Amino acid sequence: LTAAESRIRDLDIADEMAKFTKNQILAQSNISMLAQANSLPQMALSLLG
Amino acid sequence: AMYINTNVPSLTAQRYLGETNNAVSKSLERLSSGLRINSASDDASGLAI
Repeated sequence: LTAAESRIRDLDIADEMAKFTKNQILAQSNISMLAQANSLPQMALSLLG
Repeated sequence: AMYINTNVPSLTAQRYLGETNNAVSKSLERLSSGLRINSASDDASGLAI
């Protein structure tokens, strides 16, 4: 029974670590794209004027 | 021939600028999202699969 119950304790840590790494990598790309999205259009309009 | 209020090249430039801005917006959305299809209109057959 203690073998049976220790099957919903935690996953093999490798996949959790991989998910953590993937999300951490994606966050920085999101940040950079947000920065350039802020920068581009208003400055383009100001160049027009 | 020199006229007044015949700025056709301005209209042409405005049109081309409009299409360029639309393309920039779509590319930024795609790369920020990190997905190919998104929405429901990019591909009509991949969604069900």
